[PDB]
Amino acid sequence: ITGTSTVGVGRGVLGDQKNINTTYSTYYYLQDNTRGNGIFTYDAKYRTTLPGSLWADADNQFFASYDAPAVDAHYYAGVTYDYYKNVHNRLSYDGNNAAIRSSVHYSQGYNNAFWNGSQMVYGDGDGQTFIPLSGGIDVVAHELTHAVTDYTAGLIYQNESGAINEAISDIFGTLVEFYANKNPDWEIGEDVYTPGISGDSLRSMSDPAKYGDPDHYSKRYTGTQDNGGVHINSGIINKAAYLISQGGTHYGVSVVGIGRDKLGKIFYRALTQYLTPTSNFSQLRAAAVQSATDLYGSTSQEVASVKQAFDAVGVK
Ligand SMILES: O[C@@H]1[C@@H](O)[C@H](O)OC[C@H]1O
Ligand SMILES: O[C@@H]1[C@@H](O)[C@H](O)OC[C@H]1O
Ligand SMILES: O[C@@H]1[C@@H](O)[C@H](O)OC[C@H]1O
Ligand SMILES: O[C@@H]1[C@@H](O)[C@H](O)OC[C@H]1O
Ligand SMILES: O[C@@H]1[C@@H](O)[C@H](O)OC[C@H]1O
Ligand SMILES: O[C@@H]1[C@@H](O)[C@H](O)OC[C@H]1O
Ligand SMILES: O[C@@H]1[C@@H](O)[C@H](O)OC[C@H]1O
Ligand SMILES: O[C@@H]1[C@@H](O)[C@H](O)OC[C@H]1O
Ligand SMILES: [Ca+2]
Ligand SMILES: [Ca+2]
Ligand SMILES: [Ca+2]
Ligand SMILES: [Zn+2]
Ligand SMILES: [Zn+2]
Ligand SMILES: [Zn+2]
Ligand SMILES: [Zn+2]
Repeated sequence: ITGTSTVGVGRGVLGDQKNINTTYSTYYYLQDNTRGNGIFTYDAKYRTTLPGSLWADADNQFFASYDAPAVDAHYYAGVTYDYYKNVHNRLSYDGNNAAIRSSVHYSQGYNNAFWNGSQMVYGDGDGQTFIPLSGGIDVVAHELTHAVTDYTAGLIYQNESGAINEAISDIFGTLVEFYANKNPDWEIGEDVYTPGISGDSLRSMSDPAKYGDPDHYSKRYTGTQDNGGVHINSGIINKAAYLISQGGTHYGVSVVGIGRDKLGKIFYRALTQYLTPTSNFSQLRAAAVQSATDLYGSTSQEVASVKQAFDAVGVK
């Protein structure tokens, strides 16, 4: 809509206050004109028609329970935009400042959130398995990173390529969570998963085995469920990424940690320059090594640590 750029205030799913960029024309709309071609957040009104109505509010105050998923979808889309622009010089998910559109209150009791090829879609959860999923910045950034992948390498969504696709989204979801630096960790979805249970998450990058996911290539899932285990086998790559950043000794292999920023630069360059739709784990290792070589030199600690981490998870 056409209007004046304003700044509202509200509370997110977890009860935290934040400012949101809005547009004023009779109503205040969740339309952020400060980022690219805009960030737009919509009310799906418990239906499955998309996108729904551009979110309209009478007073630019967003403290109602019903407002909270929209506040967070809108704000965390902005954080994700800021991460990719400030850290990687990437303008929105397509690198050409595409508008970021999000719909909340999608369906009823819907325990999922997804990038659908042109927008984000957030269920409210059933209140037991999940609370509204836009409350998780790593979920928001994980899903927006699928769009980044779609517009670059084009990794399919099955078998090893699909597990890489998933891991890339977990890696940058986590790096966005650290970039926002409110309550970061190496877990996925902890803020919105199982409100009755503290200390759990959907999966752990630091210790995938905590939830039964593999932390070594020899433990990879080879069945047909989950498109060949894309959310399971991602643990092998997630563990490698965790090791590259934080270091550690894993199955007897010592990894010197190089920190989060270099992890992100290495994997971002691998994704955008070297991966292809059918890249497998071994080809991801090669891409990460070449990326670290480009950025830091063949004799660098960064290259050596990439090799150590992939050795530690059994990917040659
Ligand atoms: O409403 C306006 C928006 O549509 C435009 O894109 O940039 C400025 C805004 O105030
Ligand atoms: O506690 C939260 C509240 O602060 C917000 O206003 O609406 C959603 C709730 O989860
Ligand atoms: O924590 C990371 C920070 O150290 C780096 O500068 O950019 C990415 C962030 O996630
Ligand atoms: O998961 C924890 C991780 O976040 C931290 O980096 O090191 C200790 C781990 O237990
Ligand atoms: O020890 C873990 C176990 O607690 C869990 O039930 O399944 C995976 C294992 O890694
Ligand atoms: O063969 C692998 C071994 O090299 C490593 O130490 O731990 C897992 C095994 O599968
Ligand atoms: O069965 C597949 C296996 O061969 C591969 O290594 O990892 C993904 C699985 O789907
Ligand atoms: O196969 C790819 C190779 O061509 C390149 O050099 O680095 C990435 C690899 O995965
Ligand atoms: Ca209001
Ligand atoms: Ca997390
Ligand atoms: Ca929980
Ligand atoms: Zn998803
Ligand atoms: Zn995913
Ligand atoms: Zn967290
Ligand atoms: Zn998924």
